[PDB]
Amino acid sequence: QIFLKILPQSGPIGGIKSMGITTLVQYAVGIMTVTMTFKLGPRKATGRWN
Amino acid sequence: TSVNSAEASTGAGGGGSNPVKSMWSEGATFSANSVTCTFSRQFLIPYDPE
Repeated sequence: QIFLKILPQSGPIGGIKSMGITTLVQYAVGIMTVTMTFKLGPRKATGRWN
Repeated sequence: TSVNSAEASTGAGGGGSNPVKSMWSEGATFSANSVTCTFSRQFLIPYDPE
C-alpha cells in the first residue's frame, strides 16, 4: 500500500485579531505512473486440421 | 479578520529573491595614449499593443 496525504499547513497566528487556529487550504495533484511486467507463456502447438 | 487589525503592520506578498550582483559602469579612465569612456543609462521600451 502507498499512503498519501497533504502535510497540513498552519494558518497565521499573531498580532491579527480573532484569527483562531486555521489550516491553509491546499490540495495536491500529480501523475501516478504504474508499470507492471507480466510473464507470458507461449501458445500450445496445435495439431488440428480445422 | 484583516491585517489592518494590527495598526503598525503591513501585508506582505512573499516575493522572490535574486542575489545577483551587477555594475553601474560610468566614468572616463584616461591614459597617456587613450581614454576609455563608459556611461550607463537606464532605458525603457514601451508596451506596443500592435
